[PDB]
This record gives sequence, structure tokens and C-alpha cells, in this order.
Amino acid sequence: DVLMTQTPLSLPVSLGDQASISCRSSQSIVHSNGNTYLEWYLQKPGQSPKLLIYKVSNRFSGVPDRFSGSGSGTDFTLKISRVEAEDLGVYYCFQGSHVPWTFGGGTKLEIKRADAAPTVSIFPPSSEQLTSGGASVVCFLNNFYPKDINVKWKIDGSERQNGVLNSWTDQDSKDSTYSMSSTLTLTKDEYERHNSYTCEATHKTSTSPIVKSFNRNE
Amino acid sequence: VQLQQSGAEVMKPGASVKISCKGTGYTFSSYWIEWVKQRPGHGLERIGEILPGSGSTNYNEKFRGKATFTADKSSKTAYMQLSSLTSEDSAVYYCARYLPYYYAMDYWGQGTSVTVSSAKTTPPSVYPLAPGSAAQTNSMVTLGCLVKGYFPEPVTVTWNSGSLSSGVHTFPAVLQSDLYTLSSSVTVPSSTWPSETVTCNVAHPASSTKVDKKIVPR
Ligand SMILES: *[C@@H]1O[C@H](CO)[C@@H](O[C@@H]2O[C@H](CO)[C@@H](O[C@@H]3O[C@H](CO)[C@@H](O)[C@H](O)[C@@H]3O)[C@H](O)[C@H]2NC(C)=O)[C@H](O)[C@H]1NC(C)=O
Repeated sequence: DVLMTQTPLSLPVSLGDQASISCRSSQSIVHSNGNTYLEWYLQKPGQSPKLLIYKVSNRFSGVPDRFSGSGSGTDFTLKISRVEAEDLGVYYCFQGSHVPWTFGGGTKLEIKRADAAPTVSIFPPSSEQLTSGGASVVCFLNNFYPKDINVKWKIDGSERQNGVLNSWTDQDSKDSTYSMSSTLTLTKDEYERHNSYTCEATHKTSTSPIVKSFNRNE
Repeated sequence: VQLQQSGAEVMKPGASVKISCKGTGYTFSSYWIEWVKQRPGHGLERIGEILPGSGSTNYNEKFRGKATFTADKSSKTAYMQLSSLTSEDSAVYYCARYLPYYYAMDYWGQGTSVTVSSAKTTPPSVYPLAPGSAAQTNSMVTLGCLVKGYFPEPVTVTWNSGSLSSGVHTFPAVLQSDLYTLSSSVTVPSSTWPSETVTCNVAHPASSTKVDKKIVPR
């Protein structure tokens, strides 16, 4: 199967800027009839893909003219003249010249803007969690940018990694930020024995890692 | 034209699921039907194609033996049979029209999500969380509502009739070991939280479960 490699894996660009996406083929995908069958698709979040460009020189109907395509036997690129909010999504290249036909890796598109510092928070378990027989330790990092984020679970001077949940949120729209919520499930026998818990995070905005902690013993 | 796909499916490991793509408004027998897989992680993977008019089918090397394509001409429907399943097969499956070397893949199905998991349907267990006692109180403070031990998706979390929507961050559900969870943190004025009532609502259409647990200061 012809392998199609797409770069860059991500592309942050502020509104109105030029966007360039390149797709490369493991083999030449030219066809005898003078056309090369390469197509570009856009999949906005929570929706099925859409057709933007086919036969790169050509272009689908009902699509803004800012999109354009070019390439040769094994190298192709797609250009967006002016970026807009509606243009956010994942872009795939599709080759329709050699059976079987394969998609590209995908090039997620973000919008870059004035970065913001993270706002960390920590919520210890609640009464219901105590009664059930567990302990839900959650540290919230809301409205931070960019993805240069790493959170370390330090507790009473000891770093614990087992049971550490990693799940962030896609880029927002009103804030265009990212959020991180990592959780550490604890049991009653283990929850009380520890005295102090800390939520350790690092970011490019502040070289010195931030610290946030609380003590169970009170 | 319109391509209609079957509904969502949940299957135990080792079973087989058959999903359908029904096309209308065009010559069904004269167009190839392309089956595409999208794992939650990333990427679009083409499983293969079938031409309903003949019985011709193609498969990608990765999916050979895993999938089997069949088509019914009397009813404008095409099927994909997935062989012995695993957790890896959990993804959203798409069907799309296609005519090679000519106008290409301008219509897609809505997608059909398949979930492979040994779990059974479970009702949500929402445990609202409040700021820890060993923490400073300032004007800006986050809130917390945790839903865990529920299955299957989706579960919608919202405040009291959208009492305060903007400023929330609902993180994607993740499996601790066998069941999904969810974290949703929102920010409200410190002077208004003890005065105004804020609560998180939980809905589980699959389990027909609705919960409303208010959060009070620790
Ligand atoms: C099978 O053979 C036919 C007959 O030669 C091929 O049809 C020809 O295809 C070319 C390429 O698409 C057409 O030229 C193009 O026409 C469009 C529209 O006028 C123009 O915008 C392009 O710049 C290009 O000049 C040509 O008109 C067309 N000929 C006829 C009589 O329809 C066909 O491409 C071949 N298919 C395969 C898969 O080999």
C-alpha cells in the first residue's frame, strides 16, 4: 500500500496568515491520462469529513477560493491564503491513483495568539467519596496555552505515578486555550496514611515549576 | 443524495458486528462504497471498497481477513462484517460514495460508533467536589463536578438550566480500568458562590438516569 506521509503534524497560525501543508508519497502516484489523483479533505470536530480539493490543480464546488493545490510526481502541498475560524480542523491528503487507496497522516490546524499562564486548582475528595470507600484527587489546570504542559504528582516529598490519569481538552473558541484535568484515584486505607499532597506542573511561560498542595491532617 | 448508516453498537470482545450503509438519490449499483475507520486517537484509515453492481471488493493490507463487504442490490444497502473484535476496534466507522478517476467522494455517512468492552450498562455515580479546607480563599475560585462509574457513552453534564455555562471545561471521558468518567470544572465569583446556588446536572440517555447533586462549601 502506497504510504503517504503528511507534515507538519500540527500547524498553529494566527487568523489571516498563510498556511502551508505538505503531503509526500512513498511512490510516484502519477496516472497515464495526464492527471494525478490527489484529494484534500477537511474534518471539523464532531463531523464527517468534507471534500475540498481533487486533482489538486482543480477544486471542488462550494469551497472558498483561498484554498489551492500544487505538486508533482511525489511531492504535493496545499495552501490556505487567509485563515478563518471556520477553517479549524484536521486536513488529510488522499491518493486515488494506486489500488488500494490510502489517506494521509493528518495535519491538525490551530490558531496561534498571545499565550496565557495556567490557572491551577486542587479539589480533595468529597463526603460522598469518603462514604463510598475511595478518594478522588483531582488537580485542574484551566485556560492555559500552549501544549507545553507537564504535570507531576508529588506528595509529601514523594512522586507517585501509578494511577495517574492524563486527559486534556481540545482548543477552546472564546479563549482558544487548553485545559488539563489529571486524576489520582486513592483508597481510604491509602488516602489517610499520606499527610500532604502536591500538584506539580511546568510550563514555558514560567520556567520555575508551579506548586500547589494541601495537607490531609489539617 | 444521502448515505444513511445504522445506529451505534456495543459488542463484547470476540464477537462480530455487521453495520450497514444505505444510499438513495443516485444509481446505487454504479458507485463504489468506501469504508473508513477513525479511532478516537487520530487518523483516517481506509478499510476497503465494494462496488454493489458487481461483487468486486478491495481491502487494505491491515484489514484483510478482519472485514468482509457484502451488498444488497434490491435494497440500496451495503454491509461490512467485522470479524473477532478487540478493544482496538472501538472507533467510528464511515461509509462514503466514490467513483475512481472521476468526481470523488463528495458524500459521506453520518458515522456509526462501535464500542468493544466487557462492561455492562451502568448508571452514573456523580460525586460533586468542593475546594479543600487547607486552601486559601480568593475572589476567583473553581468548581468541580465528577461523574464516574458509568457506561456506555454519552453522558451530558450541564448546570441548572445553564445557570452559568461560559467558563466551564468538560474534559473527555476516560477509562480508569473498565468504566468511563468525566470531569467538569467551572469558575464563579467568590462573593456569589455562597449566595447563589450552583449545581451540576447529569443525564444518561442510555440508562435513563438523571441526577442533581448540589455542591456546598466544605
Ligand atoms: C479515458 O479516455 C477518455 C477519452 O480520451 C478520457 O477523457 C478525456 O479526459 C481528459 C482529462 O480529464 C479531458 O481533458 C480535460 O478536459 C477538461 C474539461 O474540458 C479540462 O478542464 C482539462 O484541462 C483537460 O483538458 C478530455 O476532455 C476527455 N475527453 C473526452 C472525449 O471526454 C479519460 O480521461 C480517460 N480516463 C482514464 C481513467 O484513463
